[PDB]
Amino acid sequence: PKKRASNGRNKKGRGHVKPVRCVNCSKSIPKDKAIKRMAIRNIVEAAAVRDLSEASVYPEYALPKTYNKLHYCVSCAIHARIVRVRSREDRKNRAPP
Amino acid sequence: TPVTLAKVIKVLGRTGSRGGVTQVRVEFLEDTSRTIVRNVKGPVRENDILVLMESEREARRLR
Amino acid sequence: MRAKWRKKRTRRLKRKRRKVRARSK
Amino acid sequence: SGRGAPLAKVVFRDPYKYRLREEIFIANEGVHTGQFIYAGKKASLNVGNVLPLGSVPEGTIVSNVEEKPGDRGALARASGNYVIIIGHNPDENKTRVRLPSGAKKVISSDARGVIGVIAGGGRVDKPLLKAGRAFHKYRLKRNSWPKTRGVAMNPVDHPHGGGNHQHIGKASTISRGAVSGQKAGLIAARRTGLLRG
Amino acid sequence: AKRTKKVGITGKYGVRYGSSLRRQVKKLEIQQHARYDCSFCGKKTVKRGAAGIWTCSCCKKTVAGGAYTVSTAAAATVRSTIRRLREMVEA
Amino acid sequence: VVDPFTRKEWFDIKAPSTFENRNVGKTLVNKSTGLKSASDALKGRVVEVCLADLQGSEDHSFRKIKLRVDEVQGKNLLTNFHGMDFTTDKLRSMVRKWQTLIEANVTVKTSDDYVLRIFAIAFTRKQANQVKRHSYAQSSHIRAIRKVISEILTKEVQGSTLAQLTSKLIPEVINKEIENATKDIFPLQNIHVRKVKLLKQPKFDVGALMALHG
Amino acid sequence: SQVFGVARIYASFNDTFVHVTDLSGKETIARVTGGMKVKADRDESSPYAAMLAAQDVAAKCKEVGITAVHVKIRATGGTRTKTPGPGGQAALRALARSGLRIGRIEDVTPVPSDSTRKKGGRRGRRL
RNA sequence: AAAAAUGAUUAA
RNA sequence: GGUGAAAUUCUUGGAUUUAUUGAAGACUAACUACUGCGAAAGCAUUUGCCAAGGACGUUUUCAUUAAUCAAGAACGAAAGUUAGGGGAUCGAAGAUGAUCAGAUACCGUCGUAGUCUUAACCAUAAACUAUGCCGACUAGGGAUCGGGUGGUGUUUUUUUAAUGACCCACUCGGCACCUUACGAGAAAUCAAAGUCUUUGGGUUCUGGGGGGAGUAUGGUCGCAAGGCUGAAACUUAAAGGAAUUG
Ligand SMILES: [Mg+2]
Ligand SMILES: [Mg+2]
Ligand SMILES: [Mg+2]
Ligand SMILES: [Mg+2]
Ligand SMILES: [Mg+2]
Ligand SMILES: [Mg+2]
Ligand SMILES: [Mg+2]
Ligand SMILES: [Mg+2]
Ligand SMILES: [Mg+2]
Ligand SMILES: [Mg+2]
Ligand SMILES: [Mg+2]
Repeated sequence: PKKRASNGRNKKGRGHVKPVRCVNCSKSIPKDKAIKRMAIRNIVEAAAVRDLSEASVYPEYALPKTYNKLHYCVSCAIHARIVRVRSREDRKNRAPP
Repeated sequence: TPVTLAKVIKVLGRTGSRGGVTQVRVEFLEDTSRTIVRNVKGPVRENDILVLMESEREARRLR
Repeated sequence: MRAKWRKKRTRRLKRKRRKVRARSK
Repeated sequence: SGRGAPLAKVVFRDPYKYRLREEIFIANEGVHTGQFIYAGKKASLNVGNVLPLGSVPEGTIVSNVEEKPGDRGALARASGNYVIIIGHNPDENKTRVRLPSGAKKVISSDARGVIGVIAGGGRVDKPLLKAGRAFHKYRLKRNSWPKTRGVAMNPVDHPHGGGNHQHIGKASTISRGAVSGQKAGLIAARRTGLLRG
Repeated sequence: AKRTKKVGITGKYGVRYGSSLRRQVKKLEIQQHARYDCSFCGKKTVKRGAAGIWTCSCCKKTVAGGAYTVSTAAAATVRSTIRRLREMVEA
Repeated sequence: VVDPFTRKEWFDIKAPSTFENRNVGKTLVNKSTGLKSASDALKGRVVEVCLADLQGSEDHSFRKIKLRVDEVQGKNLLTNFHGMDFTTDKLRSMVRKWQTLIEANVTVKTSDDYVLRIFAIAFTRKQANQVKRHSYAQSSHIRAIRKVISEILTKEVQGSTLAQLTSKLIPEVINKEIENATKDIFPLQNIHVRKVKLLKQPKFDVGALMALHG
Repeated sequence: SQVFGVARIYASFNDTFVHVTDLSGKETIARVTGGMKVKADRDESSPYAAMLAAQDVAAKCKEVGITAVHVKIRATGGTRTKTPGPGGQAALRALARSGLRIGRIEDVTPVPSDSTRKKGGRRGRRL
């Protein structure tokens, strides 16, 4: 039977989107379907923030960040526990939390 | 041999496949602000001193 | 057997039939 | 006769005596009767004009290029062929070009060329279809046709001659140091066989 | 009426030389015997004298061109390249 | 034994005076010897230096500046402008969802033959009391904005040659002029040039750089 | 009053590079990788190997003259993973351990506007 | 993200 | 370098890693969304030219000119075919190192054809919303795109101007969502899959248990690969859908 009203993706009105590659396996997946996550991480770990603050010429340095859009195929997202297969009724919930 | 001594101030949890390793948060005795997380073999309480051959690694297998 | 492989096997077999009729004609 | 490309017949005034001088150029694509041709260092960059290779930008398409200045044209003469100007070295008064064979060459920047491509291109794209058209092609050129295969001869006539079957019988790759009468086949072949499998 | 289905002008060759060779010859003979616009007088009066020679029956202008067509694609690209380079040198 | 680090000279770098403090840093090449030595092998150098390093103002922490060594005298490497671009983290900070990105570009030369490509970026803005969540533009505002960017950037280059082009590029006054010229079309968040790249250069012009340095 | 250099930590998987150069970058100072000190052939990208490599970096950095560095952290980039390997944080950790002073930390991952179809095939790397 | 094939017939 | 791990490979002929450039080809991230356009296939850098289109507005015009359509036509992803160009990347075939009982698989390193383009072919996809097209009516909301209307509205300019951008109230058209079905359905579910034994708004196409079989043959198209049309003998009690418990 049909599992999802939006089949497995977000495409109602066009027909073709474009393929993006999974970051892990480089599987070709349509962009509307790819599980997409925003990795906004400080360029230095919390275990090193104090040290670099002590070991910086520039007092109160900016402490830069890194930004990355990650595209996962369904298989890699599940294997990496990014999505974590849900129950039937909880499957409809669209809320990020 | 620059063997260092550390005092455990917090026990984090139990790691290893068989759960045989413990993760501890240890400060140093000379400097009480040089805290590192380490992997320990045997049973550990709070306020125990470890002797480390090497004093720079960070223990893995977190969370 | 998978349907597309059945189709591929049939297509090869029809190639062979056409060649054998080509011998006679 | 015997040339694929057409020929342009161009009249210049003699600078030193009152008369006209005929010159037989190889016609470039687009050149027409009644056209003015400009030849010299200060000539414009137009199809049919004759310019030194140092007077054109990189990427210029020229033809009938001199190997040395004053030899009156040696490179890219056959129909549809051209030389590409690819670079200049004003320090040594030299110009790099790509030749029809794909070879890279350095020429004096005073060597001349004709802007454009030799007319008559695409000629070899038409199959001859029959022996008689090759016959008429070569009776205007020289006595090289038809060709008898060496393996169809007797040993007295050719290294490939003889045998109770037609076969070469020894490697057809012949070295550079072979002497006259031995150089029949693939001379100094770096490789043989169909390229890319 | 329709006299031949597909051989066209290559019907003069009958059944010999092979269909693929005859089709290859067909395209080039149609090009070679076609009439072309005269860029000088504006009339459909340009025909090939010999390979590469294209003469207008009126205004008598002769232009050097391709072996089987008045202008080759490579020649058109060459003219565009020369125009671009000349205008760049002038600007 | 070779130990190559014992045959180097520890030269010093000087920025051009269209900045704050001229002190950039140090370089080192090789011992000067026969057979076409490092008298010229040290010429083609490019140094990446932060604009906050060159101006002493922390809010210029992005916009890393190229400086190209052009002539060397004494223990001194004189540098000129060679380019500019934002920091990658700054770029990825501006580029966020639920808004429209406008990226304009021009290629123009200064009064002298400093032909150079000026980029520019801008993002649509959520105005006050906006219940709407995205605030996208209509692809015609986008075209009008990009036209205004191209006009302004070409206006600012081909007059106000490279030296004072840098002097007005530093205080971020161009993007303010974009803010005035485009505020009537569509509100914007972050107007910048985001990059300047030099394409080709004229004859060496020793006097220009001895004018800048000293 | 401190002499500066550039760290240029390229932390891929399978390896980590700590490659200090001058402030310009044509000439280098003590390029050492994680794979020249661990014989595992698989620990070459380990944080321990990266931290050792950074320590050897600082060891040869002294008595050469550099005292502070600007940091350029790099991933494989391009069509590949473009995420920093596990050893990058450790290498920067150890460079800051060894007394070398730190400033201007930035990422230099080659990030393409789409180009050069990624390896692995359409179905990907099937494991 | 090491390897892991197979299991006769009838018998609700 | 590469992997669970390794080895095929390059390496003192300086490999990997820096910096200064240059060349080539392909592509167009982030922005990029339950957003837009297109008959569909599809379409994402800027600018210019060319023609086209929906929606909206209209107190303009014709006046039934329409709906759906056997026959007949145009277009039609990818792969594939012919010839020229191109040929960076990735990569059916192939090679080769692993793993394995065997691996002519998965994994790794290379790599021909292809991938790109021009001129021609081909006409097929889970070409899918697996939901023909036109028309009418039936339910409660919040959004969003395009157009239009209105304001004891705001906003950078004049610190009180068209405008543009936001807010509020509407409205027409569109991609869609949320709740519940009063209704329908075998159910999954569905605002149509409702207005159906209280069965008739118009019209095209298709199916009749599972196989044999989209096979055989005839025809027709294609250079081929193959496409379109398309049986029978015979065989068989189930095959199949949705849901429940384990
Ligand atoms: Mg299912
Ligand atoms: Mg599709
Ligand atoms: Mg012969
Ligand atoms: Mg004989
Ligand atoms: Mg012999
Ligand atoms: Mg798996
Ligand atoms: Mg849009
Ligand atoms: Mg579908
Ligand atoms: Mg269907
Ligand atoms: Mg819509
Ligand atoms: Mg049936």
